[PDB]
Amino acid sequence: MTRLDSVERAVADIAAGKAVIVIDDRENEGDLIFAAEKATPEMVAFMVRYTSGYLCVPLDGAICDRLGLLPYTVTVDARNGIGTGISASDRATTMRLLADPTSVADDFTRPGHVVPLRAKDGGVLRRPGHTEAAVDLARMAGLQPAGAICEIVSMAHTDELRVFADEHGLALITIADLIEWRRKHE
Repeated sequence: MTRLDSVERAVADIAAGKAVIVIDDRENEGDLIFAAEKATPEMVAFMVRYTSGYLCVPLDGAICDRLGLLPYTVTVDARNGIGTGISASDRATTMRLLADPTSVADDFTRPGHVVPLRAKDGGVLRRPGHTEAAVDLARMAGLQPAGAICEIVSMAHTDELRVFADEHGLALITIADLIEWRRKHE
């Protein structure tokens, strides 16, 4: 039985501009998660090092509506003030722009190097996904409702995640504990 951090500690990490690891038990894997507005070259570089592939930016529905994605096919880069879009610093800039409450589709170009995702209203109480968890944590940290997530390159699995989390000072939580915390403190 591997130690899980409290939701309160994960929220505090998010608020301080740090990352956390979130496990679900849908699929049963770990995503690295930070708040999109907190993206830096250093944190994106860190995420790039351990991503299985894509870096995604979960966004609240209102943000998606504003940007024009209603209801991976869609990738974006910031239109201005970047290189080709793939550097850690370019991706960080793209991430921050997606969290900026005045960004519009015009501020971005497609295709690009960051994947926006639409979180279900209600967050993990509605759909217990990593996408919703990332938005929930940012919102709980008092930040714009916009996260940055990747699946970490792949019990023994939850064990290795605990060591990895500790080596980098990250909180490790489950979506179940997040659902439970939200039910109680909301």
